[PDB]
Amino acid sequence: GRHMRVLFASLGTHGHTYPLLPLATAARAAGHEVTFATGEGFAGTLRKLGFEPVATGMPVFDGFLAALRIRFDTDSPEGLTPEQLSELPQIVFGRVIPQRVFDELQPVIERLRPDLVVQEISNYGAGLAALKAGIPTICHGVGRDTPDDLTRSIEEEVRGLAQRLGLDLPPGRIDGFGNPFIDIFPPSLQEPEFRARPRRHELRPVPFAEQGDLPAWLSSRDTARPLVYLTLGTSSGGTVEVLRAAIDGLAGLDADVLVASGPSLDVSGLGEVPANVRLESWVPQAALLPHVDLVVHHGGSGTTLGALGAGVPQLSFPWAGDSFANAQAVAQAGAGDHLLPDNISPDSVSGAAKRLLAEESYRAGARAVAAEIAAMPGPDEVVRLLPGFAS
Ligand SMILES: Cc1cn([C@H]2C[C@H](O)[C@@H](COP(=O)(O)OP(=O)(O)O)O2)c(=O)[nH]c1=O
Ligand SMILES: [Cl-]
Ligand SMILES: [Cl-]
Ligand SMILES: [Cl-]
Ligand SMILES: [Cl-]
Ligand SMILES: [Cl-]
Repeated sequence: GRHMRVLFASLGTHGHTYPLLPLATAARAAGHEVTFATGEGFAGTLRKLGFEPVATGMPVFDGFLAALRIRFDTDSPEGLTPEQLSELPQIVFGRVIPQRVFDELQPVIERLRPDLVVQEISNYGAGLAALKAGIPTICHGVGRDTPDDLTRSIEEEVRGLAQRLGLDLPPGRIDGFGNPFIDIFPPSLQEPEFRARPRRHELRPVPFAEQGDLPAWLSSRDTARPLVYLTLGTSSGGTVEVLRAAIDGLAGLDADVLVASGPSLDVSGLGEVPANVRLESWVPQAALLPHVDLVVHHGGSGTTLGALGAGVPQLSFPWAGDSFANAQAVAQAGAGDHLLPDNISPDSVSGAAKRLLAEESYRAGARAVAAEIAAMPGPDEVVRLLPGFAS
């Protein structure tokens, strides 16, 4: 089991791709040849890590357009109730993307002959492609198990797809296609049923280490003041309305506020902001978090786990994806708090943030999880299992 060809495959967003990079880096360091399938935009990052990049997936727009046609036989959302529209994500993620990824990986697997596939949990198409070609596979988590309505709906679409592809799946949860599962969620905060799953292996949720520079103003800021970091992710985890509300609620505090708006959020008409607020487009989050006193965010898994890993209290605005499951876990740990979508006002943000900074129990809760995260097996230890997985 030396010099294996290992194919990693994730959905093409930062949140779905970054969590797999540490295991992939450890794999290469162990002497394996890493091919990494995800969005085309990650090619540069992947090459820098010494991986061979493969481009999979499609633009967000094309995904929802296909879902719209499939479900409602129309090209336009207009005239559709928000309830009807809420029927689309399960089709986008359980049917349309997996079909595309399954098809794209056919040629790749054929020519590469990988010894092992590492499939990111939400990238169902890659698991089907590996099943089809009979390649040993393991499933790599990105966050907490989420036994919620949306995931069950997505999984129903996946089973439907597998059946159409002539691939037999058991009834019931997809469960990583029954493969060994690499779980990066702090065990105490993981769903109890998932935590007891056979063939589950812990892996420390290492944040993505990028050699980028931190903003210069940080080096001369008055560190007697708290530093607050506000972000809404990279995948439409929030609206400009939410952002402005958060900025105005946080700007009041006696604190410095670093805002990272992300690539897919245009705030071009955001308005002027107080002097203690510094707007960045993108930052090396991993490198930043250890210097921060409060993380305010939409509740994405990467940022949730980064704040927990750094022992920093967090305030989230859970809205989409697994954000409610994260809020729940953070609440459980006493490591932060959240505001529901109806209760996001400068006043509500201000009060919550003041509380999270003043009450020492939140930092305590967060630091407890940081300790649990540090004791989890590191990529170099976990990577030693790959040969076994490929047998
Ligand atoms: C917006 C932003 C994100 N990121 C990174 C941090 C996370 O690993 C990832 C965001 O993932 P995550 O926090 O899971 O949110 P979502 O998936 O809902 O977008 O992007 C930055 O490094 N800098 C930034 O400015
Ligand atoms: Cl290739
Ligand atoms: Cl060979
Ligand atoms: Cl096993
Ligand atoms: Cl560095
Ligand atoms: Cl998803």
